[PDB]
Amino acid sequence: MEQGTVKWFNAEKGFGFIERENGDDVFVHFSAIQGDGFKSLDEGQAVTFDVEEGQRGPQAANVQKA
Repeated sequence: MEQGTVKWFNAEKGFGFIERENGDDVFVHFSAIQGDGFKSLDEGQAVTFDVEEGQRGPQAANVQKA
């Protein structure tokens, strides 16, 4: 059950940070978020994501709306 809260969204970058339970900001990508309607993450909103491996950080892929 991979739940996370949107910390802050780098709209001008096309990326964002979603907290893991230990505060570990997971790095989400524009092509990882389901940009249905709008391509942004509501800061403070809780969602789910399919976290993948990443050499330079946890890859927040396949973002599912809670």
